[PDB]
Amino acid sequence: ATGRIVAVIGAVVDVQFDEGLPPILNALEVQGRETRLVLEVAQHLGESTVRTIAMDGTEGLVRGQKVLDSGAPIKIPVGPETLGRIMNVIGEPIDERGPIKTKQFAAIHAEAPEFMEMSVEQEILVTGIKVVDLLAPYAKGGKIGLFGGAGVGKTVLIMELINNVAKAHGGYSVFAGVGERTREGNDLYHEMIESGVINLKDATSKVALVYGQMNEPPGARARVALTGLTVAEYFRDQEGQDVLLFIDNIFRFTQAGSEVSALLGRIPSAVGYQPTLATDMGTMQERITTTKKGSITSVQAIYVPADDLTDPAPATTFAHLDATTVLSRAIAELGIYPAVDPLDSTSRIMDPNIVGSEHYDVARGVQKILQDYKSLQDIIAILGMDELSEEDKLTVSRARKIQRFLSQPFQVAEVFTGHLGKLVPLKETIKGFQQILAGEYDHLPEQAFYMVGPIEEAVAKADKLA
Amino acid sequence: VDLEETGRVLSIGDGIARVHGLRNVQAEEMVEFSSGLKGMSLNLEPDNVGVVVFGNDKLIKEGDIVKRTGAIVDVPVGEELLGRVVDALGNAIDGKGPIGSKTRRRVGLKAPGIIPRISVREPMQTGIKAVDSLVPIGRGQRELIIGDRQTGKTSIAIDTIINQKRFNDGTDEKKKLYCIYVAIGQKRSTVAQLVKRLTDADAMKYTIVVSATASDAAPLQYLAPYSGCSMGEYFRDNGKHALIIYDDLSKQAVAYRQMSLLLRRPPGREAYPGDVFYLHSRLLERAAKMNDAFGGGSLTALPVIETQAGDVSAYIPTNVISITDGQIFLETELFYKGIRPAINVGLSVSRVGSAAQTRAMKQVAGTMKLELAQYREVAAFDLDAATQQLLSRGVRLTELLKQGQYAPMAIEEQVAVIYAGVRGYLDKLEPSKITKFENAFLSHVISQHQALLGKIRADGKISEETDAKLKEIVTNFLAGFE
Amino acid sequence: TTTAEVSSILEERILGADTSVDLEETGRVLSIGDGIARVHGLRNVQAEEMVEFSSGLKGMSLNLEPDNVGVVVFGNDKLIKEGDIVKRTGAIVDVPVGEELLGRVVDALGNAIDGKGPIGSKTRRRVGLKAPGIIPRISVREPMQTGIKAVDSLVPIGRGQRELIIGDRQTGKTSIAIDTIINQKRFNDGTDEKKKLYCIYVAIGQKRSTVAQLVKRLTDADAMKYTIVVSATASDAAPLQYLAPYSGCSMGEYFRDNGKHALIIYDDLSKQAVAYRQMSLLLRRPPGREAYPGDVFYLHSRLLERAAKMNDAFGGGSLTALPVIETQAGDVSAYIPTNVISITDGQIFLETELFYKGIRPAINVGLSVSRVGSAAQTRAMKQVAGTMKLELAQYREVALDAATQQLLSRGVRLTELLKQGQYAPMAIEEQVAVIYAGVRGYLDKLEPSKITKFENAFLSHVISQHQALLGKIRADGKISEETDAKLKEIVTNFLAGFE
Amino acid sequence: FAKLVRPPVQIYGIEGRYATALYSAASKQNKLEQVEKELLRVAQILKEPKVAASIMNPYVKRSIKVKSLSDMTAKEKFSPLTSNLINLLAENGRLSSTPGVISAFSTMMSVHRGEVPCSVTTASPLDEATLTELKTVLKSFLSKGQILKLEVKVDPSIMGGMIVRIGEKYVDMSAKTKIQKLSRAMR
Ligand SMILES: Nc1ncnc2c1ncn2[C@@H]1O[C@H](COP(=O)(O)OP(=O)(O)OP(=O)(O)O)[C@@H](O)[C@H]1O
Ligand SMILES: Nc1ncnc2c1ncn2[C@@H]1O[C@H](COP(=O)(O)OP(=O)(O)OP(=O)(O)O)[C@@H](O)[C@H]1O
Ligand SMILES: Nc1ncnc2c1ncn2[C@@H]1O[C@H](COP(=O)(O)OP(=O)(O)O)[C@@H](O)[C@H]1O
Ligand SMILES: [Mg+2]
Ligand SMILES: [Mg+2]
Repeated sequence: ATGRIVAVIGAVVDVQFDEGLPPILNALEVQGRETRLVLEVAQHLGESTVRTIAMDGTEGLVRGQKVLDSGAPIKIPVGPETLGRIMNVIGEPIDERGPIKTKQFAAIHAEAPEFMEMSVEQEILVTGIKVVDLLAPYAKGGKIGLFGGAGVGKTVLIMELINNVAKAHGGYSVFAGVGERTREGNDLYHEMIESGVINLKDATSKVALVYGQMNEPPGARARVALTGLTVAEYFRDQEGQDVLLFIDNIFRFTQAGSEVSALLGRIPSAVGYQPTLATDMGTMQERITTTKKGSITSVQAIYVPADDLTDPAPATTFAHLDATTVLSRAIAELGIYPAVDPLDSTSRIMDPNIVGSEHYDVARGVQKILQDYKSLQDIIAILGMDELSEEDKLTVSRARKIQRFLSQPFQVAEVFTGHLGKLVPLKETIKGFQQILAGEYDHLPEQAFYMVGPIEEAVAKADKLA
Repeated sequence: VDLEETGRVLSIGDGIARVHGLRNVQAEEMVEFSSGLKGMSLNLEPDNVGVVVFGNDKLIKEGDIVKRTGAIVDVPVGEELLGRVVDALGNAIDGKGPIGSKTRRRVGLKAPGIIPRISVREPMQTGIKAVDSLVPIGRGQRELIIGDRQTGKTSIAIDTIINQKRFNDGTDEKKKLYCIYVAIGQKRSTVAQLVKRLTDADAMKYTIVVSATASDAAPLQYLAPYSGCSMGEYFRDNGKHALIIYDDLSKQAVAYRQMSLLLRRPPGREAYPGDVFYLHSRLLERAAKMNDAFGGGSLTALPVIETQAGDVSAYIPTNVISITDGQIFLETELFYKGIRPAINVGLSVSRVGSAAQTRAMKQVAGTMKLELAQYREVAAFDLDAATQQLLSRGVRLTELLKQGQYAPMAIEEQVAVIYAGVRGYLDKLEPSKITKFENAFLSHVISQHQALLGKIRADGKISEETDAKLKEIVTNFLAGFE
Repeated sequence: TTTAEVSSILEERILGADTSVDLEETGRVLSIGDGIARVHGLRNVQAEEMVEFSSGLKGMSLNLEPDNVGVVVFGNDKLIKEGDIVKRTGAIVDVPVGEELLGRVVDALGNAIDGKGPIGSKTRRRVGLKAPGIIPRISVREPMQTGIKAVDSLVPIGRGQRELIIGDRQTGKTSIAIDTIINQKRFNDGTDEKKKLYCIYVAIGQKRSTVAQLVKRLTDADAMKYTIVVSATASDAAPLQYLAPYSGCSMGEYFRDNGKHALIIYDDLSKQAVAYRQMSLLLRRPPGREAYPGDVFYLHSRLLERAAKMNDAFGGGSLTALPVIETQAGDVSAYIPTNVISITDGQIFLETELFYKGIRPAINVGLSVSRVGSAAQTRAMKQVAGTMKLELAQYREVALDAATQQLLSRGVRLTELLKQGQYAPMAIEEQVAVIYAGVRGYLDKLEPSKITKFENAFLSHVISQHQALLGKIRADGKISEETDAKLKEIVTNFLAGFE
Repeated sequence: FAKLVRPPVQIYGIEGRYATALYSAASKQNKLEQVEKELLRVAQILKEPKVAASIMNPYVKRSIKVKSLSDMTAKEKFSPLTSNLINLLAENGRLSSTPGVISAFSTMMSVHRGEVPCSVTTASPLDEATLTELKTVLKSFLSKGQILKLEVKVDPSIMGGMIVRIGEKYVDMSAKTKIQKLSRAMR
């Protein structure tokens, strides 16, 4: 069945079919274009007319142009041959290495795993970062979110997480670059080629790349995350493997939905967002889950517009995450990198039964002293430090030392600050923070804990400025 | 083709299917699509019917035959649903087989009137020292567990679920509380973890988990609270006591907003429909305490509201606060300061109050409440007898209120602990060791002095002999421990 | 009813006179207003195709409705009336491109506004081409010297990078761009052919007098001969301001795709965002934060992403972008500023507090960063700038002990060193020598108010007699041990002579 | 766009645009009467069980309806511009409003030939002599080379007086006269 284009408004194209209306979420190929413009059916407007969302630019589309129905949703090449290859929204290899010769194809749109297929196993994914490991530890096979504003450290943190886990990860990995800088994608591709995680010679590559960037039209940016998720789903289900799914940035999916919903003819929700803001987000997110077949340990970077965590897009996504890491611009202003907020990042495995009694006690003590310092900050700000009690002064000093000690250099950030990246183990940072809380290091200066790893580095830095 | 008992889809988009025909379809009547998907006719427009689809709309296309069912949307109800995890429409999703319910009940039934109700008398024990002491919850009352994300609302709900086990496996029929949990907007992983927790505590055998997750369509998430409300109403009208938890009504409001906006209904404040207040009011008003003329049953409600950055003055939180009888304010500042559960007893209130509370607990809780109020008056920043003693006593009581997760306490044990704290048996110990002392005292009393706890539980109040014996044992244990 | 359900069209249909008029290639305006003109006809028109009106104005077919076509007019809508005949041009909206535009002040559509004659362009390039993908790009390697000591030292800008110049009103945002334009003259005059940088300046919404004075400044500095000035001022219609960045972006893409290196200055991208917000609101599209459309981020992303560095497979060209964002009361955490920050590869904050105190340029070195800038920095400049950055950071950390007193003194000396005059960009080796003087502790003795005088004299001394050392530094690209010794000797001698 | 002849009434609405366009087109070529007759006979051929159905049915293609109507109007002797009007209505989907368009055009042509009825509503009709007397006085009111129609109504609520709407004037000498007794009641 072939239809004719009737309306071309932005990325939304309306097609009228003489017979055989394609169902919703069905790919339609536009005939007469040098490239491959494929439309995804979104609505049946009646009068044998469908409304579609284009996966590419709609320039040059003429009303009445012939478009052929594919008869199936957008399908992508999936399998072991996708490892070490770059794909776009519609599964076209954009790494100019030839076609992706996979034996099977998978539909972009699928149903989330059922309730019984869900898994409840919870472990700890030690990432080598003091703030993450101590306060908000990550769980293997659990959704992880990296909240933050503009230029606070989301990309650097996700690259550090990749460098720490994926290289040492036994299973495969999938990276889905949604609405991010294309030069960042090129840098990641070349870094993975150099590190050997992607090999251009033999089939030993471990990570598959999917890239729909900010240059893409809103239709493409709203489905590339689904492409990466589909690849991860295949690797999880049909092979029973442990897979890491890195998404950056996942907010652009919601932003693309908001861009297309204005043209789709929907009454806008709060802050001009689409009314179907939570439904589509839930449909996309609940597919990124650890079933009984396999585990998807997903790390997702979530952009926070105008540094407003109450914005609907970064607010509705909290319920979809096990471990939450909320970066803050105010902390980054103080030079504490990473900019993780210790009083806003939370984890689900932060429980004495799972993480251990000592770990939970240390984390809770650190959070308590930080909250006490933050409560005292107003009096310190107005009156001065000299007006506090001796115990209050001690708490302020210890909390400032803890804030300095949370900062940690990153290997990916070595080219930036010149400080060698440090990968502390869980026990070492636990011991260091326990010692700081106890008071063994109440004589060292505050700067002795800045941009250091283990507490031994702090004590070996304190005596340098003797 | 018939156009009175059936019709065709004019246009299907975003889960809304305009239908031509259905001239005899009723308002809010459940309709059935060709592909097997079910619907609900909300907009009866002059030339079309706006049907919300209970599921994915990819299987619905223009020209499909829509058929009536002849009955307003209703949910399978009964006691067979105990131990079963169902969806908004009542279908079993735990793979345990079909539900054997023999009766059905509408999801939009009217709330009981003035006459059928009676005063809230029986206490609703939650197992939380703070709730059972300073913010008591009666049976038939509706308390709002309000707070921000990751503050402990679901923890309070599940602890209340677990605490009922002691009554449910007991003998008397007047203390059994058949819990119901409604999951709105949560991901399936969280619901699976919750049901695993319930099974681990053996709380599933008397609870019903109605889940309308985020992947489920907006109509399902909008209908889920009413389904659980009907399931609770079944117990309420048959002389049995039930507990219903809506977690959380904010996501139900979001789902209803999506449904209304997709139905071309005009937006209101914060894009929400005009009748968001009605949406919850017609739901929470169905939580009542029937008198003896109607079986004497009850339905305690525990709605949960998520507030952004503690903005309790927002639209939906204010509506739900105005609807409910009491609020349990959970504050992140108290959460991080080590106070867990982070129940802000300063603002947390209970309209029923002392009306539904055991006598001994009330007797000791009056003193505890007065002392904590004075401490809060003198908390922030030098009479050792007046201020410093009061400050120390308040710190001891605050450390007493702290309780671990998934460990609800028996009411008599709570009474004993609060008595120990109130009568100056912990002022000598360090504040840090209070929790350790409480655990050890719990073990000792539950081991050796079970007779005293049985006497307290049976009497319902602490008498002179009981008070003297409790003083004796607490003094002996204080001497032994320190 | 519908737009084409008007009585006139119905009369044309029923009367049967719908045969004489060419509805396939021409169209008649149904309703002109709010900057969007509805056209009946143009059945063979394309999406984004440029259509020209009877009066002479050109328009872009944005919305292709079933019965009409929504055309945005690139000009004043007063000149367009109902019943005007609109005819296709058979081309997606494009702009004249090539080296023939070097030295020409053009508008958004490429029409010359300097009165120097018609543009002799031979090729036209679409204004909405997609940005290059992952494969065609390579990492930023070549430096892009701006001539500003603070920029070229602490916030280096690569060739192909996107560096945001963000600040408040009257903070020197335009001055940095102008100095960068002038600084490239030394490379363009020579025969390097790989260090040449053909600059482009796009004015979006700013005053016509300001643009004319900028053109005068460029001409007086003999910098117009290698730059293109695309002007869409305040008097120009909102569509012109919306389109102006893309026209200059295409002009730079021409150089990028032919193995040449170009620089594009999107002055006041915030004003382009305001113009696009106006266009969207007049189209009755749902506004979002700050009444902005939901696709402003896409509006800026599809523009800045085109600026990139191509690998040797695609000619090895480049296109450096330096957008300018105006912030209100220094609100970095605002919708448009945060959108642009999420796109660019860095930022140069120009605090109004520093500008008021006399620190010109007003770069906030604490908050100004350049992600891919370290790779695209010369070795000698890197050698001095690493130490300079470390010392400045330590100064900021402490701002009575002898050590902290010395640290504060060195920081003050470096801060006074970073002060630079206007319209006088410095050569890379000269900046290297100047920063070397301060870093190696040859200014701690001087009074802070005399540092600028010392630099003004030292530049003249070195550039006059010690030209050989500067030439050696420029050729080597690094400060060798022999170079280090010679520079140390000459700076000590001049310090002794300065007194 | 060529200027179109404005009808005298200038009715408004979705049917208004079509009726105005038809009046302008038929005023040209001087075919108002033929178009009016074809409209009054096309309504009858638009109410058959087969014709009334399949045009209110939304699940039949417009192309099918357009042809079903083109061949119908061709075999119905219609070969001027009314066939074009029917085709345009079918194409634009305003077929359900076609009776409204016919009524609007009929009212326009009626005002072009006749006049607005002089509605009289007092009580049960009086003698025919009074009827012809009031008809003659209404004609004298008009007296502009035109003939007006009459519409007599009955109203028990209205007392011994009568209310007459001669065009758009609507004089009133009726039960409202007893209402004007409030002036005595007031002061
Ligand atoms: N009483 C408690 N003692 C200790 N930790 C607790 C307690 N209550 C909750 N927590 C902690 O809070 C976290 C989970 O809180 P919970 O899910 O109850 O909160 P919530 O506000 O309902 O969250 P959400 O918005 O994610 O549903 C875990 O880290 C758990 O350890
Ligand atoms: N390096 C400098 N040294 C001294 N004065 C300077 C310097 N740079 C800019 N100025 C002064 O700043 C003023 C205007 O600066 P400029 O136009 O570059 O700033 P701007 O913030 O981009 O402006 P606007 O928002 O008005 O376009 C002039 O008075 C100019 O002399
Ligand atoms: N761990 C870190 N150490 C030092 N600097 C950092 C760190 N993380 C981020 N940054 C700073 O942030 C910038 C990159 O931020 P990015 O990760 O791109 O944030 P976003 O992805 O939100 O734009 C770099 O220029 C760097 O200076
Ligand atoms: Mg980023
Ligand atoms: Mg919860």
